[PDB]
Amino acid sequence: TERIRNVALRSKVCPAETASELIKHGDVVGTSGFTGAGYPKEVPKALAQRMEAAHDRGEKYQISLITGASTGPQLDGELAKANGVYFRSPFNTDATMRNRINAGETEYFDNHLGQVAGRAVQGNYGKFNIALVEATAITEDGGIVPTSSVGNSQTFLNLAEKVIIEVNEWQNPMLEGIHDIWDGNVSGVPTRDIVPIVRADQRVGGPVLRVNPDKIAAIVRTNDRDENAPFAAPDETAKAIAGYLLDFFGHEVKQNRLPPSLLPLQSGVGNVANAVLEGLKEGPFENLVGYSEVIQDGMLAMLDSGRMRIASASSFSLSPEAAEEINNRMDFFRSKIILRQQDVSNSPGIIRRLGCIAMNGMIEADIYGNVNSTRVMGSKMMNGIGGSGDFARSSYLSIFLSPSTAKGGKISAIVPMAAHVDHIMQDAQIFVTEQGLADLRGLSPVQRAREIISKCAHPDYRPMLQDYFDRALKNSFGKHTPHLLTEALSWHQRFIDTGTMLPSSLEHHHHHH
Amino acid sequence: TERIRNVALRSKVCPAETASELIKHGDVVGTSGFTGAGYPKEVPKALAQRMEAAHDRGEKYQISLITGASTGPQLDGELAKANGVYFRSPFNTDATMRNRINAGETEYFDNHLGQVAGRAVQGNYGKFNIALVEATAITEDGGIVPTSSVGNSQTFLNLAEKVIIEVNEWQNPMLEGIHDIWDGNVSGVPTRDIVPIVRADQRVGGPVLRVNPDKIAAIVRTNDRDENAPFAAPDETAKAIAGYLLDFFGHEVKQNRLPPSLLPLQSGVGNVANAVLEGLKEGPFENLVGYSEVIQDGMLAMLDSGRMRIASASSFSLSPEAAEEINNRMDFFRSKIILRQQDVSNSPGIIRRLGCIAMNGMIEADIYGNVNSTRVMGSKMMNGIGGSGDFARSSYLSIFLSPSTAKGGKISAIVPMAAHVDHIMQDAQIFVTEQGLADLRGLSPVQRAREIISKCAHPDYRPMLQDYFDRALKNSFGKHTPHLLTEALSWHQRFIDTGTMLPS
Ligand SMILES: *SCCNC(=O)CCNC(=O)[C@H](O)C(C)(C)COP(=O)(O)OP(=O)(O)OC[C@H]1O[C@@H](n2cnc3c(N)ncnc32)[C@H](O)[C@@H]1OP(=O)(O)O
Ligand SMILES: CC(C)(COP(=O)(O)OP(=O)(O)OC[C@H]1O[C@@H](n2cnc3c(N)ncnc32)[C@H](O)[C@@H]1OP(=O)(O)O)[C@@H](O)C(=O)NCCC(=O)NCCS
Ligand SMILES: [Cl-]
Ligand SMILES: [Cl-]
Ligand SMILES: [Cl-]
Ligand SMILES: [Cl-]
Repeated sequence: TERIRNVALRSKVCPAETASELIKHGDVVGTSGFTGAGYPKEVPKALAQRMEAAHDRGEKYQISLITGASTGPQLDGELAKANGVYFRSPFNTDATMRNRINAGETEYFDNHLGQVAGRAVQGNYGKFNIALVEATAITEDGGIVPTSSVGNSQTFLNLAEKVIIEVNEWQNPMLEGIHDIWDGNVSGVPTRDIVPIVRADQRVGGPVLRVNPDKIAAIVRTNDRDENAPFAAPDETAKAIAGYLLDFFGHEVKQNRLPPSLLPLQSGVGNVANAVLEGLKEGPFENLVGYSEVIQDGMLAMLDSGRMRIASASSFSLSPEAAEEINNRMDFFRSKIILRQQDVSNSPGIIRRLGCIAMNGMIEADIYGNVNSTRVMGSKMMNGIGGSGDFARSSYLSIFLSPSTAKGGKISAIVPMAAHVDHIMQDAQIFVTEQGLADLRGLSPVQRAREIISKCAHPDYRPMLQDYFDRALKNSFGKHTPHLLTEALSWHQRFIDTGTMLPSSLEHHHHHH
Repeated sequence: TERIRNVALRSKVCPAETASELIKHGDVVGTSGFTGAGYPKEVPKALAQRMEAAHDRGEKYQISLITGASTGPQLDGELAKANGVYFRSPFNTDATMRNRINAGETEYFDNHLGQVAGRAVQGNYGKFNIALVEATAITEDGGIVPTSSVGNSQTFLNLAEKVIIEVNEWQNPMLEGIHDIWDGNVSGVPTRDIVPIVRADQRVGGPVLRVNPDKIAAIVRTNDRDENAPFAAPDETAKAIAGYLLDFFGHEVKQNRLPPSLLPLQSGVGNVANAVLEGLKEGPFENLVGYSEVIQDGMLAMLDSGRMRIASASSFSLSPEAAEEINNRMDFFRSKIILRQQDVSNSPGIIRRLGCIAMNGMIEADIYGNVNSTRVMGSKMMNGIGGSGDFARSSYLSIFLSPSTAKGGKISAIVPMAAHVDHIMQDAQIFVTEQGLADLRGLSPVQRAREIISKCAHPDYRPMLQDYFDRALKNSFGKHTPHLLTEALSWHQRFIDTGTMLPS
């Protein structure tokens, strides 16, 4: 079946290489793409080759790359390999791009995901020269049907001088209808519109991205896969974390602080999130709802079982097996899933109104429960803040979950002071590790420390943490949030110097005595 | 005229001492009070005296005190003196209470102001035993007319098992009508209601707090004053800051990035705010609108002159001169001011919708533009985060303003690393000091550092900051946000050790 149903636009079809020539050195390029889903693939590959060829001749060729969130090897990977990106925002997971960022070869700012569209419209990234968007189909009236994510695509189409569409036949035609794109003012010039979502299953718009066809400079027919990461099977650490969390939810329900259907759930991807979703599938709940950034494998499983009634997201984040499952049953799943613009999925007004429960990962937390989501040792970017701030701050309950240690036990995920802060104490109420769960509601910082140290810290690090806290309480400049500035960041420096946060018995350490 | 207009409720009038006896050891007490305005006065004094007596007899007697925001000497002050508060939230400016907090004698958590009502309803502070609320009047239908703030009073009235009202004859009867109390679900059980505010001048509710009269256990007739703001004027540092900001607004308008009337303005309180508002009073931006937390002197002057058309807030914080001014022309000013529940004034959904410009003070920022609003050296509480996070993160533009130094030059307000973070880089776009203005929009952290160091840092500290940054770029673990962990907090330690951040 023909994917370009508007006949006039068929005249704009051309090869990926030709389309890539529209993108010039210095251009700001906005693309589709979120959690490895729905990013353009063939044009970036062609662009990267041409970039490398230019560089080899001493000719500069780089772009500014603004996305929904993370992309995949064909986009972030190829362009990073080519050293073709001078500025990148708002979120990346590609390892080559991460290296460019951490070497200072690519300038990076990880904006809150729900704010990116608004900042783009404000002009913070400059003038958009190109929007490069993957599509399932183009409708009779020239509507652009997105693929496996919506992201910021509508905003980029609005802002960009020229538009390139990749029509990807790998993407199931029955994605058409799964998206909800609003023409309302969510991220435009104030005063903005009320975004009138009052339930997670509510549609407010239509199935297509809208763009003036006169801005469409090229359409490329493609056939290539998303980046469907291998399923991260829960290990025992993940299962323990999920057990503590599920026990907590059960207790909240028994105390009438949550309904048996909980509240709309936001979760992440990977080991721990997978364990939580498996637990939710089998737990004493019913009629669950997702209002999140992503649809993951375990969410499909609950939609299938009926445990989850609907799932709202901006994107899919599926394994190859789950992608095949939904591909084979898209008629069923399309009725259970709504994919929204990320400025709507991550709208603080909506998140608060629905009372979402936010469940997010972390690099580390300090004893006072300030959270680092991004910068190892304070300086080395991992992925980016993503929507963790959108959700943590706006949520009814903000929960952070992590193994109590990292790097095979050589790093403590609970530290005297976080080396970088993404989520302040006020934005984190519950911490869960494989050691236990800290409920910090209504606690002062010193009370938070008592709970975090006792419930969440690993036995290998708890005495060290207690020692820091005890001496800080005796010596700190103020006693409201006790610190010893002489050693607050010393465990991080110890890791940098020695490869472990565990102290040597060849020197004096206060907790050894 | 009679302030208790409901005849039946007059039978509940009793002394402050007797009313204080309703409050028991361990109780959670929610009170009126925000920016030194509208907090209960006489019952807390009577309670404090009884607490001291009890402690002397060997009886425990402490409460959890949850407010709108800051109160005054009769409440935070007297209770702190009596060692009568085991937990305090969300915002304090009293020196005695600050000392209890910094000694570890009172537990404190400074929640985001717009979230306090919702957390109270969720149960985070425990069951509310008592709501203690100051009133201008009680209407014939039993409505409680708030005084100089709204704060969290409606939520506390809803939650509390027993209610005590202080009817304060010191408060101007013409305050009646200025408040806008919404009937809907802003901070209750999800799913919450949409608040239909789409303009800052929009009233969506009524003039009174509502409470079941059967929950009123005591009414106390009082006569005592709120706290006033200082009359003190903007010095040259503050005026320079205001000048840079006003020039920036002018350029934004010229580039069509702001309307000629700007956008709804949120302003913190202090010297810098006064200068900014004083600057705006004679500025080129007409038909201004305030959507803020507090009505300060500067706003009154603008409402007076007509440069500002309307101002929304939850509270007043006025100098005695400005208080005299408004109390003489209340009918005029009442038509230009709307006092809202703080969960509405500080609602991120509303703030973002309106596109507020947030202007807030700070203790310090680091070279990457993370901001500390609260904890000196990382550990010693000043006031609290207040609504600075509510507004900074939700705003159309988030602006932080500070002198480039503190303590007579012995502290740099720009440091290698903030000793505590309240506002992450993403939540701060513009920094202004008396040295200049740093526009950080669209910049990576290393690009932010170049702007902050070169535009905002004091000349005494700029080379030291540049030296730190340059060596960090060479030697840092990663180069995305370069740091030297061995010296990141060393300027703070240097201040602790020597009394100055400047080396010998
Ligand atoms: S309604 C939404 C906004 N709410 C808030 O922003 C709440 C938190 N903000 C505040 O409490 C103030 O804005 C702070 C950050 C304290 C700044 O207040 P000012 O604008 O009035 O600035 P001042 O220069 O007058 O400083 C006031 C006191 O703070 C001390 N101080 C400032 N900076 C430092 C540093 N870097 N180090 C140590 N102390 C610092 C000043 O000394 C001053 O203290 P005093 O003892 O009262 O003189
Ligand atoms: C913080 C975050 C990196 C944790 O990832 P995770 O998958 O949950 O858990 P992991 O334990 O596998 O950690 C991932 C990486 O961070 C590293 N890491 C985690 N904690 C660390 C620590 N305390 N110190 C050093 N490295 C750490 C791990 O080693 C791992 O690195 P690797 O890929 O080289 O092996 C991740 O949640 C994230 O990027 N968050 C930001 C975006 C976000 O939260 N969006 C919200 C909605 S999903
Ligand atoms: Cl809204
Ligand atoms: Cl809390
Ligand atoms: Cl709303
Ligand atoms: Cl930005």
